[PDB]
Amino acid sequence: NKNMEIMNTMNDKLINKLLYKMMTLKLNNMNINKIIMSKTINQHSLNKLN
Amino acid sequence: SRSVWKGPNIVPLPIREAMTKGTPIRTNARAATILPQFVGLKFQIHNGKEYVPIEISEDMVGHKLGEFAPTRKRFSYTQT
Amino acid sequence: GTFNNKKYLWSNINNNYKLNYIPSNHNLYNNSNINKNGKYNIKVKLNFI
Amino acid sequence: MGNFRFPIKTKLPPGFINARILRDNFKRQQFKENEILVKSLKFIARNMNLPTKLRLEAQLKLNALPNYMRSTQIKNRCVDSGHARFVLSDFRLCRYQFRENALKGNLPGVKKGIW
Amino acid sequence: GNPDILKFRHLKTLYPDIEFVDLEEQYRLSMVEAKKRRGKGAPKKMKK
RNA sequence: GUUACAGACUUAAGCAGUGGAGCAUGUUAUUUAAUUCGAUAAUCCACGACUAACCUUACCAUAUUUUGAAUAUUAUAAUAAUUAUAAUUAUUAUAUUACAGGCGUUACAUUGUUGUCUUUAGUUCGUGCUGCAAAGUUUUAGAUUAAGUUCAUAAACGAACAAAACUCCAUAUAUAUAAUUUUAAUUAUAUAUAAUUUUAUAUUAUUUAAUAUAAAGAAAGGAAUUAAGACAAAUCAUAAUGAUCCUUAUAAUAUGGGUAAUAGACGUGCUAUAAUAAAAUGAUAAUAAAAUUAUAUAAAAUAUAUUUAAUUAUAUUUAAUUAAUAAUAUAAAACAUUUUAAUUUUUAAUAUAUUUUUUUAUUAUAAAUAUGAAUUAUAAUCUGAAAUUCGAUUAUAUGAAAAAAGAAUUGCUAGUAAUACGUAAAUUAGUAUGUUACGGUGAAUAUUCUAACUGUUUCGCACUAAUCACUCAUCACGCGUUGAA
Ligand SMILES: [Mg+2]
Ligand SMILES: [Mg+2]
Ligand SMILES: [Mg+2]
Ligand SMILES: [Mg+2]
Ligand SMILES: [Mg+2]
Ligand SMILES: [Mg+2]
Ligand SMILES: [Mg+2]
Ligand SMILES: [Mg+2]
Ligand SMILES: [Mg+2]
Ligand SMILES: [Mg+2]
Ligand SMILES: [Mg+2]
Ligand SMILES: [Mg+2]
Ligand SMILES: [Mg+2]
Ligand SMILES: [Mg+2]
Ligand SMILES: [Mg+2]
Ligand SMILES: [Mg+2]
Ligand SMILES: [Mg+2]
Ligand SMILES: [Mg+2]
Ligand SMILES: [Mg+2]
Ligand SMILES: [Mg+2]
Ligand SMILES: [Mg+2]
Ligand SMILES: [Mg+2]
Ligand SMILES: [Mg+2]
Ligand SMILES: [Mg+2]
Ligand SMILES: [Mg+2]
Ligand SMILES: [Mg+2]
Ligand SMILES: [Mg+2]
Ligand SMILES: [Mg+2]
Ligand SMILES: [Mg+2]
Ligand SMILES: [Mg+2]
Ligand SMILES: [Mg+2]
Ligand SMILES: [Mg+2]
Repeated sequence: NKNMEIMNTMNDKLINKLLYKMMTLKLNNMNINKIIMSKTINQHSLNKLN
Repeated sequence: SRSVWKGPNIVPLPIREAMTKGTPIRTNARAATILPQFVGLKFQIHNGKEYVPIEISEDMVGHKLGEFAPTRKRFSYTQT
Repeated sequence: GTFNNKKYLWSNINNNYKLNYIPSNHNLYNNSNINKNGKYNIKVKLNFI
Repeated sequence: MGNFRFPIKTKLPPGFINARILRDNFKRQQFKENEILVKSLKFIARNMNLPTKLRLEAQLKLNALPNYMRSTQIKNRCVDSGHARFVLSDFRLCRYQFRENALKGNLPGVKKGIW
Repeated sequence: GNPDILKFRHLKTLYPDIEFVDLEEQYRLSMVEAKKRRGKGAPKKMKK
């Protein structure tokens, strides 16, 4: 079902943004260590996502 | 609804009050089919800009109201 | 350095194209941070033998 | 009213929000909500066998239904951007936006059409 | 899409320990502050 | 507004067209309350837009929203989930400011991307060497290639981004797999191998290179890729961002109207102007490919248009399949019989006969059709809640112009052009004369002269934001200085 596939890839794209947002931390407004991350790659097996 | 079956197009209007007492019906429908139940009722059909006063004769019975309120102005050329 | 690969030039191994337009060995990317002056970006392109 | 644009409080879609997108989404939700009812009304209207008064009433009801109940009103927007021209259904994206995504490798199986 | 998707707001709810930073929001706030400073801030909204 | 060569769909042949007609569509102009905005020399003009009824839309008229789509701050209150009648959290409600929002303005602030030069052959970097040096050599004598492409020669030797090659499609062969009912094995698809073909005899010019001949091979294309720079080329209307402007309005929602207005004009197309060409028909259904079908594809069959029935169009109702299995869908030109006005180049009455779907004789048969399909009238049908502005069919009537088109001009060298040859999908609830794709049948022609435009080159150069360059004098405006008198 291609609708479902489209929905999945949308979800994946949205999660990527969320991950990017998470990646930057703060330490009591002293140090802002910006962890750089690659674009995520989502492996959709029948059983599980990775 | 154009097709003879299913027709004709009907819209809700303040018809009965107009029939009782001559108060014109300001329609913004333009796609309501005229009926035999309103010939001799004053309609004020929308033109996009301004509402257009019309008294529905018996020749109009088949047609739409928007057919009698011409939306565009009559074209001319400024010969310069 | 260089962006041609010489492993494909004289051997049985052939080059392949990712999405049918990027030589496998290449990997291209950009990221566009906003400045005080406005928008800018930073293309990077590595070869990897 | 003041607190919301449309009558019913619907959620915002995730990712790229736009005014037109918002308008479309709400409309789609209302269509989904009132799909069966509309169908039933249509059926009652287009019936040679049923009583005529009932069919007329159904037709009137259909006419009086709002802008957001209409299936025909729905327009497929781009999801990444908010464009509504050359919107491909197989990846709910606009033409340029689709191409951009495709070349990046975002699409699941899309690649350059070499022949 | 799925309207219930994780947002930056939630990333505080789920993981209070980690002091996250939403970069785009922070940038927007900085721009607003700059506008306020140089007399190009938004006019106060009418209520009536 | 220069020199010299070389190049190709540049020109020349050739084939089909445009330019005339009507229609479609885009543009212009003008109109309009609004005719939304952009694209507008090559490098705009079926372009952005793979479908403007409402929506989409951004425009206009009238209505009505004002923390609104977000994030955070500060408070009251209510409901639900979890725990062992209380509490913790999550949300919602009412407010509260900062704001949110802006297809508003500037691609002469930007990003990314794209067009043209360009699949053109250019664009540079090391170490060495030359020059006081900026620089030059490398990056070229001369030739050659499609080509900074190999030769060669050279103070050079290597190396990079381009070129080529690897890539994809298609081809040939091999292996594997398919219990040959998902079969098409004449296939599909993974993995290889294969060629930018090889060899030899001769004939011209200098060991090689072009022609010819021969023997060995399936061996012959297309696609993607379009560098640096430039054009302040296109885009702030995919999207994002700088600056700037709007904040009861330049933000937000509904109802209707507009984007479809029409004097002239300009592109692209479509249909035509009839016999090397149009129409009827063709069921042991002549012959394809590619692609779509859970926001569906709709078979058979019944009914009406229609006395048989077929065809075509609707309705009735869903068989099968979400697919190598069923459906869209018996491909169409082709080929065959029949007909065809202009055409007294035919018909029909007689005879006639070894041309009989026919012949001869004698009588009568006296510039748009039995071309074309614009325009309009009425009736139905389809989609949709809705078809008036403003959609698509079918029927019965209506039957304009147009007699192969002035100067000029467009595409194309082969499975190409051409085709009154059809087929599919993307965009839709609904409408393709457009777009993107598939096969079918399949040619004609050929290089020497000149315009242009790309390369590299000759000579010139007072230009270097580089000819939208630089630059000369009067006249006009002010403030000095020095002459004459
Ligand atoms: Mg729609
Ligand atoms: Mg010619
Ligand atoms: Mg003309
Ligand atoms: Mg013409
Ligand atoms: Mg325009
Ligand atoms: Mg412009
Ligand atoms: Mg065009
Ligand atoms: Mg509207
Ligand atoms: Mg607006
Ligand atoms: Mg702002
Ligand atoms: Mg740019
Ligand atoms: Mg050179
Ligand atoms: Mg040099
Ligand atoms: Mg078989
Ligand atoms: Mg190449
Ligand atoms: Mg370039
Ligand atoms: Mg520019
Ligand atoms: Mg410009
Ligand atoms: Mg801007
Ligand atoms: Mg603009
Ligand atoms: Mg925007
Ligand atoms: Mg407004
Ligand atoms: Mg238009
Ligand atoms: Mg003909
Ligand atoms: Mg046949
Ligand atoms: Mg059938
Ligand atoms: Mg089948
Ligand atoms: Mg005719
Ligand atoms: Mg005539
Ligand atoms: Mg015809
Ligand atoms: Mg063909
Ligand atoms: Mg050359």
